[PDB]
Amino acid sequence: TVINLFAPGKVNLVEQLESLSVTKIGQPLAVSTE
Amino acid sequence: TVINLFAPGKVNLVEQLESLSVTKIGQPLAVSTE
Amino acid sequence: DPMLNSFKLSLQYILPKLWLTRLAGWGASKRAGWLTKLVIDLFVKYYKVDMKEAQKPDTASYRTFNEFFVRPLRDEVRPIDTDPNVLVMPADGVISQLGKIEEDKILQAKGHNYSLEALLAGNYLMADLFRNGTFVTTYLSPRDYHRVHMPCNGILREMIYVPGDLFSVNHLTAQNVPNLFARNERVICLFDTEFGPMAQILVGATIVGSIETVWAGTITPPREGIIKRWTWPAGENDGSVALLKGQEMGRFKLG
Amino acid sequence: DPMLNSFKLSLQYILPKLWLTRLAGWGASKRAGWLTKLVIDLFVKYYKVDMKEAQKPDTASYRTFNEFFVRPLRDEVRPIDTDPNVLVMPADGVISQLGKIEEDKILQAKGHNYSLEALLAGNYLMADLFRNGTFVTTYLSPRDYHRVHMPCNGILREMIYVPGDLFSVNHLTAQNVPNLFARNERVICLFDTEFGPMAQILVGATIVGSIETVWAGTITPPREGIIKRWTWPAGENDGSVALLKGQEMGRFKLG
Repeated sequence: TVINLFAPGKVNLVEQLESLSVTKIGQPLAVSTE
Repeated sequence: TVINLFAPGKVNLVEQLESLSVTKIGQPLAVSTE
Repeated sequence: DPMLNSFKLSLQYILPKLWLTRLAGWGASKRAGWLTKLVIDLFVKYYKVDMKEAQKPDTASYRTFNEFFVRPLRDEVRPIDTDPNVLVMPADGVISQLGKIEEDKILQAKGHNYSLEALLAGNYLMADLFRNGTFVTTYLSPRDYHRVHMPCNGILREMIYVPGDLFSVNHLTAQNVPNLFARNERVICLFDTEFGPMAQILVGATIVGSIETVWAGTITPPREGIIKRWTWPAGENDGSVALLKGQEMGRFKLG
Repeated sequence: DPMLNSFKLSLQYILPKLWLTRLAGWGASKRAGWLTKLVIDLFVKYYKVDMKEAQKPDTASYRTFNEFFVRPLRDEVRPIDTDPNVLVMPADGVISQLGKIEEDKILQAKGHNYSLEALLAGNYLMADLFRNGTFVTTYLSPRDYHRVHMPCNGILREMIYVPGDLFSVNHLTAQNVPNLFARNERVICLFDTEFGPMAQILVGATIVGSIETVWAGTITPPREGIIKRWTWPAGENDGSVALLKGQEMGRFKLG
C-alpha cells in the first residue's frame, strides 16, 4: 500500500476515480490547477 | 528508567557522580553556572 | 462469512506477525530450483497472477521467490502519460480511498479517518505542507506487480523511516484496524515537483514487509526500531537527487 | 558465563514481551487481599524493599499491587535541596550513565550510543535544542521508589508519547541491546526552566510498561501504537501548566 499527499490547491484529482477503482502504473491520476 | 536533557552551557552536574552512584530524590544533581 | 471474517481479524490480532515475516523473508531469499518455481507456480495459480505482463514470463527463470515477487514487467505494457500537466498513477493496484484532506484528517474506511501528524510520526512541519490538501490511498494485491513509479518528475528532499507493526492491510483490516497506516512499519518519501510539495509513502503488510528504494536499497530488513531521517539538496546541486515521471523508484519485498 | 548471558538476552527477544506485560498488568491491578499481600511480602523479601520509608509500611494496608508499586513515601524522608542554584535528583535509583552529550550522540553503555534525534522520535527541532549539552540517565530498580519528580521549577511546553517495544532496561540488556531507550516505549516531557530548556523522559520496562504524568494521568496503556503530541503556552498564560523543584511529575506502573 502506497499513499500520496499534495498541496491544498495546487492540483485536482480525477473525479471519475472513486474507491475500488482499478489502478495501473502508466495511467493518469491527477492534473494541475494552472 | 528516566532520562534528562539540558541546554549546553546553563548547567554543570556533580563531578563526584559517575555510573552506579546512588540516586536519591532530594540530593543535588547539577548546579547553575551563574 | 461471519466466522471467516471473525477468525480473519482474530488470528491477525494474535499471531506472531514479526516472526512469520522473517520466515518468508528467509524462505523467499534462499535459492532452491523447483520449489521456488513450484511456489511461484502455485502462487500464480491461487492468486491468478498475470504472468504474461512480465519481462520474463517463465517461472523457472526465477531463482528465488523474491526475485519473481519483484519481477520487472515489459516496459511496453505500462505506457506513461506524457502530458506534463497531469500526474501518472504510482503503481498497479486498486484505490482504497481518495479525495480532500479535511483539516489534517484523512479518510481510511467508512467511519475511519486518521490524522496527518500521526501518519508522519509527529513531523508537524511536513504535515502543514498538506493540511486541507488531497490524498490517494493505493492498495497492492499480491497478484499485482510490486514496484512503484513516480507520479511526476520530482526532486528528492527528505526520507523518513518509521518502525511499526506488521498487519494484514487487506480491506477487512482497513475497516477495523484504527490508524492502520500510521501504525505499520512504513517509509516516507518527500518530494519537490512543479505542482508543489508532493509526498509518496510506502506501507508494508503482515508478510509483505520489506521496503526498498532504487537509490537506497533494502531499507528494512533489518528492522532496527527507530525513526531514521535523511535530507537531500533542492535540485541542481552536487549530489542532488531527482527522477522522472513513471520512473521506477521503489519496490516491496518479502522480509 | 559470557555466552550464558548470550542465551539470557536470547531469552529476552523471543518471549512475547507485550503479552506478558499486559498479563502482569491485569494481575497487579486486580483486587486481591492475601494474594497481593502474599505477593507483596515475597516481593519485599526478594528485592529487599525498605518499607520503613513508605508512608504506609504495613503490607496489608494496600489494596491492589499497583498501589503498593506507586506507594507515596514518607515525605519526611526525601528532602528537596535548599540551594535554588542546584538542580536536584529526579527519581530514586542508581545512575546509569551521565555526562556531556557530545554532538547529538549520547553514551548508552560502553560501546553503544544513540542519536538525540532517534530518542526524540525525529523531532530535530527539539533535538537541535540539546546538541552539545548535558544529560543523565537513572535506572529504577524494583526495590526503589517509582514516582518521578522534577529537578527544578518547570513550565510545561511539550509532551510526546512514543510507541515501542518492551525490553528489560536492566544493565544486562543495557550493554547489548542497541538504542534501547530509542526503541522501547517512552514519554517525553519538555519544560522551560531558569536554566534554559529541560527535557525529562520516562521509559518503560518489559512489564513495567505503564507511564502516567500528574497533569494527564495514565498515558499508556492503551498502547495505540502511534505518536501523540500536545502543546502548552509560555507560562503565566491561560491554560499554562507549571510545577516546582521536587514536585511529582509522574510515575511508573505495571501494565
